[PDB]
Amino acid sequence: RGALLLDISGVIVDKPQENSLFDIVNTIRQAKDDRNITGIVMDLKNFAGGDQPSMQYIGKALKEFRDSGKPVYAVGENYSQGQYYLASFANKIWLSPQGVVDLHGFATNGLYYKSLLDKLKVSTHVFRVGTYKSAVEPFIRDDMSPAAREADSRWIGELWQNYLNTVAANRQIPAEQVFPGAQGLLEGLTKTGGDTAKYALENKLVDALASSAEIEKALTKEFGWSKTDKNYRAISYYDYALKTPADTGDSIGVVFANGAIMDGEETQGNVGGDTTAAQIRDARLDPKVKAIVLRVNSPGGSVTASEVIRAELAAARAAGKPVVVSMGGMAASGGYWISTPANYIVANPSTLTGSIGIFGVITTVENSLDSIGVHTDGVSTSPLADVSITRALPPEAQLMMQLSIENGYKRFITLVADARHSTPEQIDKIAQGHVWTGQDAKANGLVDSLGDFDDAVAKAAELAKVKQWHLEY
Amino acid sequence: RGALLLDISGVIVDKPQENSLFDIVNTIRQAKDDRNITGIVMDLKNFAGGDQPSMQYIGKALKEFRDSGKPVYAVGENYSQGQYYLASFANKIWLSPQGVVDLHGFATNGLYYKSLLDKLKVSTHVFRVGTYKSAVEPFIRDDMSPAAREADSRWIGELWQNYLNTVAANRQIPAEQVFPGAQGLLEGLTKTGGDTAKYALENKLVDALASSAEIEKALTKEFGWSKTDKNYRAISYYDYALKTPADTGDSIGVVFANGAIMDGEETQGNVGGDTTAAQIRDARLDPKVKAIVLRVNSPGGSVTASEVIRAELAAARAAGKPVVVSMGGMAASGGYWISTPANYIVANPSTLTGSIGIFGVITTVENSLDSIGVHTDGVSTSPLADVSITRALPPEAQLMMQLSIENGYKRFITLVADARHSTPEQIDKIAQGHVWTGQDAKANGLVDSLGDFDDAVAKAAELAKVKQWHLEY
Amino acid sequence: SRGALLLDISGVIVDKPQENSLFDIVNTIRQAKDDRNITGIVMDLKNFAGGDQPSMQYIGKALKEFRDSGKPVYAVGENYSQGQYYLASFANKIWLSPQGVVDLHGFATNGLYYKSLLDKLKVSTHVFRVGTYKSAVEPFIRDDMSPAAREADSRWIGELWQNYLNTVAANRQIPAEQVFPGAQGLLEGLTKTGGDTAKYALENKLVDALASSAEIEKALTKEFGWSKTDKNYRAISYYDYALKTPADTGDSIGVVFANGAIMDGEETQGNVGGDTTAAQIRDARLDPKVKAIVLRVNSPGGSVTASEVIRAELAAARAAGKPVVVSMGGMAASGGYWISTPANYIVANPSTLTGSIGIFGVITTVENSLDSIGVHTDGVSTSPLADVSITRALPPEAQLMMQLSIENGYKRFITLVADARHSTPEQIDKIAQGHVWTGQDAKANGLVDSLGDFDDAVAKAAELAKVKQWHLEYYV
Amino acid sequence: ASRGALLLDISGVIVDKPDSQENSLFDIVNTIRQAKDDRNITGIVMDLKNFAGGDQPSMQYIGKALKEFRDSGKPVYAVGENYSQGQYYLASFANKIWLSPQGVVDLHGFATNGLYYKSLLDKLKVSTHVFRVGTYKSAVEPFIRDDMSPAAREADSRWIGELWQNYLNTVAANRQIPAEQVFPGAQGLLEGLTKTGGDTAKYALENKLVDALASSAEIEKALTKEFGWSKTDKNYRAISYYDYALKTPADTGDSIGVVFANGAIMDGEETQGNVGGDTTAAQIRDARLDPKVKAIVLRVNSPGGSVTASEVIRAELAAARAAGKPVVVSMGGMAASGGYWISTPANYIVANPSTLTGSIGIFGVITTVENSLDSIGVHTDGVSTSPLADVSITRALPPEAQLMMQLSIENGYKRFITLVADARHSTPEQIDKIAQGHVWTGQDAKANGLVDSLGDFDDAVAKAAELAKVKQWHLEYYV
Repeated sequence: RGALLLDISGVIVDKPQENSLFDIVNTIRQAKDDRNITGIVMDLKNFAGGDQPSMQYIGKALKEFRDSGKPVYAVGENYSQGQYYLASFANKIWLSPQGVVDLHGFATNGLYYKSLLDKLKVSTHVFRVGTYKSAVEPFIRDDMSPAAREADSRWIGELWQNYLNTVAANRQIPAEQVFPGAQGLLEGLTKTGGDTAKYALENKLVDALASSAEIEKALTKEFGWSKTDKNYRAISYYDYALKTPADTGDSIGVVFANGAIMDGEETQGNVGGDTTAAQIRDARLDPKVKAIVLRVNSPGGSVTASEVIRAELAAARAAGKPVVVSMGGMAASGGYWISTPANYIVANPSTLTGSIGIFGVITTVENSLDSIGVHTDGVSTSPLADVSITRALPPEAQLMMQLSIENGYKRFITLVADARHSTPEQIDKIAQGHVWTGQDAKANGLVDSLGDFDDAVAKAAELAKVKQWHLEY
Repeated sequence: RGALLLDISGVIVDKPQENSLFDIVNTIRQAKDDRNITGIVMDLKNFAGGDQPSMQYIGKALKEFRDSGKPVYAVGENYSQGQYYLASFANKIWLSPQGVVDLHGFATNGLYYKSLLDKLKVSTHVFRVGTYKSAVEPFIRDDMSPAAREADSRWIGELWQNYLNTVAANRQIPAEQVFPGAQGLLEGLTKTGGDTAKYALENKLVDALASSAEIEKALTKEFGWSKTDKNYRAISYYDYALKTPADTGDSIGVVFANGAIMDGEETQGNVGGDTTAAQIRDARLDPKVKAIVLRVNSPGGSVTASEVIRAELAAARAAGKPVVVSMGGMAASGGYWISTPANYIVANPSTLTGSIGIFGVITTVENSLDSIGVHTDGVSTSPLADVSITRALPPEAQLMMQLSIENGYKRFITLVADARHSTPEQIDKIAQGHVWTGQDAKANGLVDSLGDFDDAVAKAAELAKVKQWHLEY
Repeated sequence: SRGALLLDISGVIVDKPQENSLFDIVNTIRQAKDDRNITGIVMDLKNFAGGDQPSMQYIGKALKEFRDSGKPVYAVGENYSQGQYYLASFANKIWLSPQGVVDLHGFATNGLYYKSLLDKLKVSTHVFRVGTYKSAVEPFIRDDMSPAAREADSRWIGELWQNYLNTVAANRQIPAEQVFPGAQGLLEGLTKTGGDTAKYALENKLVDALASSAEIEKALTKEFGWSKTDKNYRAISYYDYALKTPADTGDSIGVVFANGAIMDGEETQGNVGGDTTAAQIRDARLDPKVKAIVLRVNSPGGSVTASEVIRAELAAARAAGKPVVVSMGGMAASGGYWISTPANYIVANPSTLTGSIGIFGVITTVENSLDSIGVHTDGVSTSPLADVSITRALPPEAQLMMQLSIENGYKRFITLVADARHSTPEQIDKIAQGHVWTGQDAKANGLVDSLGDFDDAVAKAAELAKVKQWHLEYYV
Repeated sequence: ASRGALLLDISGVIVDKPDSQENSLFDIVNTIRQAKDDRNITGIVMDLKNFAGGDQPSMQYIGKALKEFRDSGKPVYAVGENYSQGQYYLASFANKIWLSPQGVVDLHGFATNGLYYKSLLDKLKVSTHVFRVGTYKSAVEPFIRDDMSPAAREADSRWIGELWQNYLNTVAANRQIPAEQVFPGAQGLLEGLTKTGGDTAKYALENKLVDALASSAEIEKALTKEFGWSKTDKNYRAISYYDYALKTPADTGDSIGVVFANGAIMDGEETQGNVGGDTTAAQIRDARLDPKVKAIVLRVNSPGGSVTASEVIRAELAAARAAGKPVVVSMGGMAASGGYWISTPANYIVANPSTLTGSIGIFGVITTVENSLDSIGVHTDGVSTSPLADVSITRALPPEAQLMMQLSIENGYKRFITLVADARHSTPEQIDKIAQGHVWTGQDAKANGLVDSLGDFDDAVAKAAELAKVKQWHLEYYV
């Protein structure tokens, strides 16, 4: 008596343009066992993307829906790379007959400013431990270090490979048939008069080529026709009431770490150090919550906010509440730090994690100002009080910042050593600010298992018991 | 009883300071057969203009009203070139004794930036098919191309000519007496000591000089005087109750393509593919709607958005509903595209149409940033992925856009040749970007007849049957 | 009830609307004059930003009429700006702080001149003008003022300053050169006191007594007595003091304000709208009740077309048999004189700034500024007259049309003034050429009928008709 | 149970008067005093993580309440991950300070930092005019030097040296360790941290800056042992300062009026977060005329401002004194220049040893841009009845007008040192030897007669009551 129409608009996120990963996944799953829904339509024309892990996860639920025997259809005029990824999960893909399958690969590109700085006479002070902690490089050079390019080439090549393999599996062709490279996609388009849909069909990226309204045909064939709507029977994700789970009364707390780790209360699309700790603390203190899932998708951020979060989490574990980390997309640097006290860590193969390293920057403009004839002066009871963007950074402060940074790396490899049943010398080998795919992190001991949020929740329940429901924060 | 006061303020647009072309026409027409209305008075002081075809279509309703032997008067301190066109349609034109009828001709003005972009070190990539697709020119030249100036002179000459011929006819004086050229007008104004008013009266642009108050007297003699309003007997267009036509059970549905063609939905004062497609779809499916008139005033836009709109309109035709295009100011590039599936296209001779061609522009600033000491680095899994505003556009990427354009052309000239009972080689001979007046377009087979909305509507009712009303979208 | 009227004017004085009604202050003072419960005036000008000299003199007239009835008028302040003191000087008695200043320093005009900047930016500047004294144009075309412009500006400014000094000298009853002795004298006089400005003021009679804000509070309570309720000497502020609503006769004189620069549309900002004002003029034209019109002008000018629009209605009212009297206050120059043309009678303050019979237009273009950064314009036209844009060179054809337009406007202007003033275009020319005139010169050369103020306009307006009036102010 | 800790989870800055984030110095001190005698408050916990500082005199005043609190046998605990310098000052008054196992107590000293731009103005062709009396009236140097003068350096060194030394001696006393172990200078700190491998918490704990190292969860276990557990609130039994009903005092009908001069002194009515001559004057005025008001305390925290606003206020205060109501000034933070001027008329001036005051001196600055304009080809012209009227930013400042300002500065300087000399039983010639714009700590002020005694608000209120009579309450003119 309907299709579920996944006309997703905007983007996939962990916690709200913005769509909840879990709501999609849960909605699909509900639809699977819903007698009123007979199949799924993907309309991805206002879908800007998501991270690879999260889109894999929707890939999974889509596949479960397929296996119960209700069909899943993919229909657009064109497909963006991000869009095609999600659409490769359908039984049948329709693309328009002049439309495109836009596959190009991944690129990582960042701006560097040493020259501008020097030109502007800025004084730049870098404090760091990590050969591969490369977010610092924009201040100190014109380009990437060989080190940085090794680390990046590795994870880029890997995520892209995963893309290709996941799409290959899904379309039952070999990977370089999905994307043979620029030289081949170009030859292949040449044997096709530059027909992009025609290449897309002879190489099996796509199933049939069809107008919007002769698609409207095949769709009313399948799911029927409504006259109340004058369009094939169906209902949008945005409309379909995702039913509210039964209260067991005995739950698993789900805490989010979405975005960058800042110091205050939560503002923006950022992790507020103090907010998260409060949520974790609420979990620990509530006798109904029996285990915690820290769901992490964070580039990293403030060290001290990281430690505030970690220490609440440790507390929960020490109070005999098990802690399991679901990394989705990124759990890096401070994102790993916060993950460190977990009983178990699980990552997607395409998750970016690691980047166990540390850094601070300090810029001052004393020469900048000098050159246009501005100057500072004052009286200080200590050089340590003369630390402001308009004053040279004093040596005394330089030396203890270095020292503080060093201590920080130590604290970091030490937490990881203790948490991962390892030694500091061993952690140092897989640290140095090096970023790792989920897969690399599993190989080197940083993460316990490859999987997704389902695996995280299952393991949480395992470490206690029974018949659970989820308290989201 | 009273006068109709056409105190138009703002602009004339197809569909909403803004005033509905159609509401004006039909109000005049209603007032023609209203015993209560005894003449029209046009006061165009706050009116900033409309395009030539629209104001001509207002002219038409004025002539009809006039022909019922009710009088039409234009009063004012001065007339701008736009204001004067419209008033020239009146039986009698009052000009203030030191006022001016400001005829100066038509021009076209654009900025060109090749040298600026070169100085700023901007890399500019132009992808095109069409010698006469000139809007791309500001990025790659300092003046206009030979080509451009021929296409642009053709239509501009024609339109101005159409202006003069309309005004001459309306004033019963030769076109060269309405506008003698810069030199003649100097001569004529010299003979007058710079009394532009006396020039207007002696060359018959105008029928009487008089102040606001003397004008009052003569309009109150003509329409009587309202003890109650303390002014001559008259109602304002804005307060005049335009009857809402009766509901027969047979409709011609009017859909408006007004503005630039965008991918989203109805935005700003643009056209949204999806909204317009949906309107067309509503009409196509509603059994009351017997034919469709796509009203078009569009410079063009997004190819894909054009296609979403074409398909629907072609769907409607296939389903038995006659489709008629009313071109009303502009219908060019995407404006033509969306018109293509029509059974019948009618244009004003003054419409601007055609411009069958295609272009994309990319600018990258890699050298721009380089000279200020700012640089970019990354890793990519394919040169195809490495495409953004701060990086050099990879050859591989260039080749792919070239093709995508060389091939949207093919798409374009194929549509036109199918809809106009012609061939690809033939259409090329008159496409290649070149914009055409409605009259050149009729002459080369792009447009079926020269007329206006009336004529459009007429053809629609004829290609079905009977006793219509209009449904608007 | 029983106490001072407290003139704690905060802000500017203006014809219309921080903003205060000229007419409201005067009429209020006037009512305080015959109000038995008001026994005096106290002026507290500390938050007073100023008014045009004619206005403050008008206010002064009303303060004198008040003094003359036997009620005292006192001025109090820590200091007096030049503006404040002018009004303060009309008091019986002026109290100043023991360390305060009377800040008298003269009048000055000052403007920016850009010729070189425009040259350096490669801007093209096109000035069309008839009037050797029409100086608004000079910024675009000199790096300084012209000798001519300087003569006109010197005459009027030297004159208004003289008038300031004579009013105040008379108000204080000491010679003008004692009111302000020039800078050398001021410096010398002030050195003698060791730089005490308050003692300079007391000794040179600009001020009557020295006092702190509390001893002043003592002196005023000893005069108006004390209000156990308001915890102050008995008074009521201008802002709280209730203005009796004039009764209506049934025979009004309409009052219309042309206050500000003259623009084309509806009234906006604090500016005149051609159409708005004319509508009001037309409105009184057709109210049977309204028997004459005073046009109250305070305007540097504006759009020529909008001036005409106001002038034509004004003329129409007159042809309708209503007399029209212009009342100039501060300025009524250029457009603002033009709108005065059709009156049976024009009255100015001696310090009014009027005249400026002249005309101009200015066109800047940037084709060379843009050529230098590598921008250009190009296109097609059915006639050079259609290529007139900020970004394009001004075409010779348009250039000629403009020169003819401005000459034609000048002849328009000097011709309306000829017919209105009983003179000839060649006579008017001799006293036009864009020259600004004090009300005083406007009087000697014919542009104005008499020297006076709003009272005189209104009285004349009633004189050309009948008996007993009241005002309809078209503060619409 | 229903007994708990007071939580001084202060957020923002401490100010004399909150100005519609800002907490009232007086509400804080008064709540702690109430809490002291409240059987329902069993201790205090300072959580000072979102506390942004307050001036030294004001924060000491809070310390004194804190101490009275402690001296009645209730504990006072300070907790946090870190301590900024301003936070540690207050933290230090606690019986016991917790810090996170890797946190920092961030001590670094006091510094003054200003911009000097004589070279910019010369580049930009600007014309600077400086009119002054006072060698140490230094706020004028940025326009004319590219660095501070030796005079300015001597003066600012004397006072910043002094206030820091006070920071140290207070915090030292509070902790019971020598002053040079609260902060052994930068070398000392570097040496300490080298020993410690860069561990800021070990350094703090070993040198006794702090008592325990703990995470928040641990600190909580501790505070709930000490105050009990609210099963109700799910936390250690406590109430936040922001929720504690500060009782309003029983009304007498014999009152001491409190007037706040808080901020820079401007000529209008009260604007911004500034003092307006007229509003303060008027509040002084009500107090003069209320028979209920028996004395006035002027609470001053001001670097100064407008000469003529200052005088307006001074005059009203004089009036109050002379009408028979004593005037006592409590300076807290600054009361300098105009801040001193307005204080002059008082019976008694009390100041914190760390108050900044003095700065008897005077200055005006005129900058003109006629040559800046001239060089982008912009110019000014006009006509004038006298060069005195020819004074704006785009014109050269005429010699005549210069002579007049120079004369005006010289005069207002005499007015100043005379005001002071009459007020403080001295002479102009004597006051000159300690004016010349020289700013002075409350302590140096005492030494030279500008101030009657070192102390705080309590000491001003007391002195005011003592200048008339009896039992009393305060009217605070606020809003």
